Amino acid sequence: ETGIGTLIIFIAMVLVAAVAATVLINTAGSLQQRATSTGSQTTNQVSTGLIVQSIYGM
Amino acid sequence: AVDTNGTSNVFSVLNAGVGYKNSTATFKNVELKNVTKSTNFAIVVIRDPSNSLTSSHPVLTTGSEVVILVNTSAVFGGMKQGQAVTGQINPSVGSPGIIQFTTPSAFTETVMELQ
Amino acid sequence: DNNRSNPESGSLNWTAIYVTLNTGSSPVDLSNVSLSLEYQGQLASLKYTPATTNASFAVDTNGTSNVFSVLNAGVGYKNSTATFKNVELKNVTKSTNFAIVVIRDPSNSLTSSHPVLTTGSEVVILVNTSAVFGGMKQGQAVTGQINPSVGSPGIIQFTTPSAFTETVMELQ
Amino acid sequence: DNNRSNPESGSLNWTAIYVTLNTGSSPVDLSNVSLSLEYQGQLASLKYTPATTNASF
Ligand SMILES: *[C@@H]1O[C@H](CO)[C@H](O)[C@H](O[C@@H]2O[C@H](CO)[C@@H](O[C@@H]3O[C@H](CS(=O)(=O)O)[C@H](O)[C@H](O[C@H]4O[C@H](CO[C@H]5O[C@H](CO)[C@@H](O)[C@H](O)[C@@H]5O)[C@@H](O)[C@H](O)[C@@H]4O)[C@H]3O[C@H]3O[C@H]([C@@H](O)CO)[C@H](O)[C@H](O)[C@H]3O)[C@H](O)[C@H]2O)[C@H]1O
Ligand SMILES: *[C@@H]1O[C@H](CO)[C@H](O)[C@H](O[C@@H]2O[C@H](CO)[C@@H](O[C@@H]3O[C@H](CS(=O)(=O)O)[C@H](O)[C@H](O[C@H]4O[C@H](CO[C@H]5O[C@H](CO)[C@@H](O)[C@H](O)[C@@H]5O)[C@@H](O)[C@H](O)[C@@H]4O)[C@H]3O[C@H]3O[C@H]([C@@H](O)CO)[C@H](O)[C@H](O)[C@H]3O)[C@H](O)[C@H]2O)[C@H]1O
Ligand SMILES: *[C@@H]1O[C@H](CO)[C@H](O)[C@H](O[C@@H]2O[C@H](CO)[C@@H](O[C@@H]3O[C@H](CS(=O)(=O)O)[C@H](O)[C@H](O[C@H]4O[C@H](CO)[C@@H](O)[C@H](O)[C@@H]4O)[C@H]3O[C@H]3O[C@H]([C@@H](O)CO)[C@H](O)[C@H](O)[C@H]3O)[C@H](O)[C@H]2O)[C@H]1O
Ligand SMILES: *[C@@H]1O[C@H](CO)[C@H](O)[C@H](O[C@@H]2O[C@H](CO)[C@@H](O[C@@H]3O[C@H](CS(=O)(=O)O)[C@H](O)[C@H](O[C@H]4O[C@H](CO)[C@@H](O)[C@H](O)[C@@H]4O)[C@H]3O[C@H]3O[C@H]([C@@H](O)CO)[C@H](O)[C@H](O)[C@H]3O)[C@H](O)[C@H]2O)[C@H]1O
Ligand SMILES: *[C@@H]1O[C@H](CO)[C@H](O)[C@H](O[C@@H]2O[C@H](CO)[C@@H](O[C@@H]3O[C@H](CS(=O)(=O)O)[C@H](O)[C@H](O[C@H]4O[C@H](CO)[C@@H](O)[C@H](O)[C@@H]4O)[C@H]3O[C@H]3O[C@H]([C@@H](O)CO)[C@H](O)[C@H](O)[C@H]3O)[C@H](O)[C@H]2O)[C@H]1O
Ligand SMILES: *[C@@H]1O[C@H](CO)[C@H](O)[C@H](O[C@@H]2O[C@H](CO)[C@@H](O[C@@H]3O[C@H](CS(=O)(=O)O)[C@H](O)[C@H](O[C@H]4O[C@H](CO)[C@@H](O)[C@H](O)[C@@H]4O)[C@H]3O[C@H]3O[C@H]([C@@H](O)CO)[C@H](O)[C@H](O)[C@H]3O)[C@H](O)[C@H]2O)[C@H]1O
Ligand SMILES: *[C@@H]1O[C@H](CO)[C@H](O)[C@H](O[C@@H]2O[C@H](CO)[C@@H](O[C@@H]3O[C@H](CS(=O)(=O)O)[C@H](O)[C@H](O[C@H]4O[C@H](CO)[C@@H](O)[C@H](O)[C@@H]4O)[C@H]3O)[C@H](O)[C@H]2O)[C@H]1O
Ligand SMILES: *[C@@H]1O[C@H](CO)[C@H](O)[C@H](O[C@@H]2O[C@H](CO)[C@@H](O[C@@H]3O[C@H](CS(=O)(=O)O)[C@H](O)[C@H](O[C@H]4O[C@H](CO)[C@@H](O)[C@H](O)[C@@H]4O)[C@H]3O)[C@H](O)[C@H]2O)[C@H]1O
Ligand SMILES: *[C@@H]1O[C@H](CO)[C@H](O)[C@H](O)[C@H]1O
Ligand SMILES: *[C@@H]1O[C@H](CO)[C@H](O)[C@H](O)[C@H]1O
Repeated sequence: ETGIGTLIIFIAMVLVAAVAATVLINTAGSLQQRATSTGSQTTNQVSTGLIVQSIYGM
Repeated sequence: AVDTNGTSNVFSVLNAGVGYKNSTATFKNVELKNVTKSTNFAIVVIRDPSNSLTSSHPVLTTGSEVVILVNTSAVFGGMKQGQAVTGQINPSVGSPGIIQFTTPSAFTETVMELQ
Repeated sequence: DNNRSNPESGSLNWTAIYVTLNTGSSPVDLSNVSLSLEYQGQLASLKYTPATTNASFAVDTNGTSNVFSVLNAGVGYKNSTATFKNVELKNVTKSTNFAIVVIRDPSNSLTSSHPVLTTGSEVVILVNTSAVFGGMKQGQAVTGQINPSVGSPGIIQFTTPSAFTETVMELQ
Repeated sequence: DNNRSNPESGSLNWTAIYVTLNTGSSPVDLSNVSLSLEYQGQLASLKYTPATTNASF
């Protein structure tokens, strides 16, 4: 009967959907750390600087 | 270690008692430093509304928060300036937590935020 | 500042933080809120404990001439023979906990047992600085966060003035 | 909630559940219907009793 064949494919459908879910989570986690670090590094880059007061010679 | 009532210093839990040196001991006189080595990490509880976290069964539930302490001087022999650190916290079931940071160019203060 | 006669050689003994909710936010229970602070190689984690009596809680919705006068406010009784509340707010606020002082409460959602922050409400968090750090000094960096159970945290970041010239100072 | 004056320190005293049939379904008698609930280590089994008078209807 059709009942047996339906159950077999059902298991396969669940496993496939889990794979595509894993890709999206892993990619978002990788891009999270890069975007956070870039923002913090740029903030330090703009604000920091050195200034010359006076120059003397002998 | 349990520290849910609040603390003035987090890094003070290193002196906290975990066990007894002898059977004649009145109080827990084995410190947390002595059991934390190069292969293991320590768990410090911050919040547990469900009371699900114990030493025998450290089960993390909804609304709970923990601190993981790593003896860096034992594992790597001290982390240095301007070095990249990458890692993961892998559970048995679920998606992992991501650790990625670069250590500051110059250590100017005692306690620093990394990530 | 802890010195009134000469504030120049003084240190900070009390700190007050004004906290509100964000626009279009769900209610937040302050009992599940943890406060982090970093000062001179010391990372603190402070927590409020709800109680019916002897709780670090004060109501000041009708207005006040001094905010720092709620330290003398009664929270509990010494014994059974007390006619009025004679246990002060100073005696309960220590090095592990913070106090909650209500400024605005339109819907009456804030209690000592259940401190629930709603839309339009405002609270002041008092920290005993002389207990936690032992007094904050001149030209020092303070960094911390107010972490709820659900939601986005509030950021604390300021540097203490180079010289304390007055008794009450604005930091952030 | 059971407290009107201060709902913060209150608890739920009554619960209402809206129930309909599915599309293209045969009639269901509610007298033969059993309701299960699980809360804090307590498994309940509730049942309606039909009556002419003194019935919860
Ligand atoms: C806030 O900030 C201020 C300013 O920065 C202070 O730091 C203050 O701390 C308090 O300081 C005072 C004064 O130092 C302390 O009170 C003192 O307690 C001592 C007890 S102890 O010895 O066990 O430590 C002494 O009893 C002090 O008395 C001393 O001073 C007397 C006066 O000395 C003056 O003499 C001549 C003028 O006549 C002058 O040339 C000098 O330069 C000097 O000023 C002296 O007779 C005693 O023999 C002894 O040495 C005591 O100070 C007392 O006097 C001061 C003030 O007059 C001094 O100018 C002040 O009123 C005090 O209230 C008073 O008790 C106190 O312990 C600290 O808390 C911060 O809170
Ligand atoms: C819904 O939620 C709310 C809020 O969370 C409550 O929990 C409520 O439960 C009800 O609580 C009230 C108050 O606790 C209960 O009524 C009380 O019944 C008692 C009988 S018993 O002793 O056998 O248990 C007493 O008769 C209570 O009277 C007490 O309080 C009087 C006032 O105390 C105040 O005094 C000063 C101001 O003057 C202030 O500084 C204090 O902080 C304090 O508020 C006092 O004179 C009495 O000696 C006695 O100690 C009685 O409470 C009565 O008063 C309250 C309210 O004014 C207090 O602020 C209220 O109107 C009550 O209606 C009233 O009866 C009740 O049993 C609970 O059901 C939840 O339903
Ligand atoms: C410029 O920016 C950099 C980031 O791009 C970085 O922040 C620089 O700061 C420097 O950071 C490094 C850490 O990587 C540190 O240098 C190390 O210093 C200690 C000695 S200590 O006294 O400071 O504690 C360490 O022992 C290493 O010194 C060795 O090498 C030098 C030669 O350069 C020699 O004089 C010493 O005797 C000693 O042998 C040094 O680490 C470097 O060497 C290692 C290994 O070879 C060690 O075996 C690695 O190659 C590493 O990449 C090197 O950094 C300092 O704290 C700081 O200068 C910033 O200047
Ligand atoms: C941090 O540093 C501070 C340095 O600025 C300070 O040292 C803090 O400690 C606090 O010290 C003050 C005294 O300076 C104390 O405040 C007084 O407390 C009593 C409580 S009691 O049990 O001893 O009675 C009382 O609440 C006083 O208030 C009176 O005065 C006000 C205003 O005039 C009025 O509502 C009432 O009359 C009331 O009785 C309070 O003292 C204040 O008032 C005086 C004078 O006006 C009195 O004539 C001074 O102006 C003083 O500065 C005021 O504080 C605190 O108990 C203590 O915490 C430290 O934490
Ligand atoms: C937090 O900690 C605090 C210490 O850091 C403190 O303990 C706070 O509690 C407060 O304690 C004071 C006592 O120190 C209480 O005030 C007193 O109240 C009693 C009421 S009774 O029912 O117990 O009798 C009484 O009214 C006291 O008055 C005395 O003094 C006056 C004047 O000299 C006299 O007319 C009376 O007959 C009586 O003897 C009162 O204490 C005050 O007076 C003393 C001394 O002068 C006594 O010799 C102190 O100056 C004190 O500061 C005054 O308050 C408070 O009720 C309580 O809040 C705690 O919260
Ligand atoms: C679960 O928790 C609840 C907390 O919110 C609550 O405690 C529940 O208990 C219930 O308590 C309410 C009172 O708050 C009772 O309701 C009243 O019951 C009487 C029955 S009688 O036999 O005593 O007469 C009556 O039905 C009242 O209805 C009147 O008011 C409505 C609307 O104004 C109107 O149709 C009629 O005039 C009618 O007589 C009813 O009280 C309600 O109305 C009042 C006021 O408006 C009256 O002026 C309040 O608004 C109140 O909140 C209303 O409930 C229940 O008997 C009891 O189960 C607990 O189960
Ligand atoms: C809030 O904080 C305050 C201050 O920190 C208290 O800790 C308070 O707890 C209360 O403490 C008092 C004192 O320890 C308790 O009162 C005792 O108990 C009885 C009353 S009852 O419990 O039986 O109803 C009595 O009043 C006792 O008094 C006796 O001792 C005194 C000596 O001080 C003496 O005068 C007499 O012999 C008298 O009989 C008292 O010890 C109270 O139960 C606590 O609630 C906290 O709520
Ligand atoms: C903020 O932080 C500071 C630290 O920087 C404090 O922790 C402060 O809390 C206060 O602590 C002091 C203790 O130092 C408390 O003062 C005590 O009050 C009791 C009253 S009761 O609690 O017993 O009811 C008492 O009056 C104490 O006095 C005793 O000790 C002195 C010695 O100093 C002695 O002379 C007396 O005879 C008596 O034995 C007193 O020390 C204060 O209540 C707290 O607010 C925090 O707010
Ligand atoms: C503020 O005022 C109201 C009346 O408006 C009431 O008396 C409260 O007790 C007070 O806090
Ligand atoms: C309560 O305590 C006070 C002192 O705080 C005093 O001994 C009273 O007699 C008691 O009732």
